[PDB]
Order: sequence, then structure tokens, then C-alpha cells
Amino acid sequence: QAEEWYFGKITRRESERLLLNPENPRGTFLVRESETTKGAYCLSVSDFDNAKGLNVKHYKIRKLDSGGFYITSRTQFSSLQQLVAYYSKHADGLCHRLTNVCPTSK
Repeated sequence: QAEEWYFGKITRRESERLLLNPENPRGTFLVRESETTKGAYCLSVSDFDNAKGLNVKHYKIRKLDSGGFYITSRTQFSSLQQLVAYYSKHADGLCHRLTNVCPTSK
């Protein structure tokens, strides 16, 4: 099951098709499991600039072997939920805090 943020091992192209919906607001995020980089996730957020348009910013979720998950060497969480939940309020490294999760239709 794609639990809100955790869509699973969806490839970049599949994710882009979902994120690049003009009806998506800035802050649309989701975490994919990278098969092209095993042991790593990707919190991909859809940004919006009135000069670039809707642009998907692929942040990388690195794994600590004695810690958990972290997108940047600042905030580190022992679970994916713990990560997104915090980054929803404090972007910390992202340009925009996690606002809404990418909507699917299947």
C-alpha cells in the first residue's frame, strides 16, 4: 500500500508524471524507494517558481547504518514518518516545507 508519503519503489519517470500535474500546489511531496540506488530513498517535492514553472526537486534520503534516514547532515530520524512529519513544519534543508502529499488516481 502507498501509505500517504510512502509510495514505494516508483521510478523517477512514474513519479514525475504524478508530480508534474499543474493542479498540484507547491509542497506536493512523496518518498520513493530508489532501485537505481539501493538502500536509499528519495523525498521528491514539487516546487513552483513563476519563472521555472512547476519544478520537481529530488532530495535524497540517505540511510545511516546505526541511525535511520536523513536528507541532510542536519536532521536525522530513525523512521521515514518521523522524517516527513518534521520536514512538514521545518523544511530545514528543503526550500519549502512538506505541505501536501502527491495525489494518485489508481
